[PDB]
This record gives sequence, structure tokens and C-alpha cells, in this order.
Amino acid sequence: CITHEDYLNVVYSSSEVEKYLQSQGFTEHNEDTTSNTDETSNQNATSLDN
Amino acid sequence: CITHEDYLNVVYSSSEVEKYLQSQGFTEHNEDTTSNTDETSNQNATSLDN
Repeated sequence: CITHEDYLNVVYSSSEVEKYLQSQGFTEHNEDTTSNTDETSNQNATSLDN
Repeated sequence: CITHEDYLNVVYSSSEVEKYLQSQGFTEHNEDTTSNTDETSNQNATSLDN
């Protein structure tokens, strides 16, 4: 009654086992408001002398 | 009455357990104001000699 039960499958040719679990959560939000204002004017001084 | 209770599930084949919790908060703001000014002019000296 001791736990030195290494009578089968002695793998100590080092055998480094890894694990790498990885989760990720991500939300996002935007609010993009523009507002234009624009006005024009001109003048059209024309002439013709037939 | 000592706490050397290692009679069951002796996992000291090293068994490194990790955790990595990670939160993140992020706001942002913008204010983008433009303002155009522009004016034109021309002249139209034309002629025809039929």
C-alpha cells in the first residue's frame, strides 16, 4: 500500500505534454453622424452685339 | 491532526495549471468640422465675322 505503481508504460523519455486552451470575446459599437451645410451664388453678365 | 493528506490523486508529474482572465474597456470620440470658401470669375470675349 504505496503508490509506486510504475510497472507498466514507463515513459520517462521526457515526453512533455502541453495543452493550450484559449477563448476570446469581443463586441464593438459605432455612431458616425455628419451634417453638411452649403450654399452657392453666381452672376451672369452676358452680351452680344450682332 | 496535520494536513499531509496526500493519500489520493497524487499528481506531481508537475501538472502546471494556468489561468489568464482579461477584460478591456474602451471608448472614443471625434469632432471633425470643415468649412470651405470659394469664388470664381471669368470673361468671354467672343467674335465671329461671317
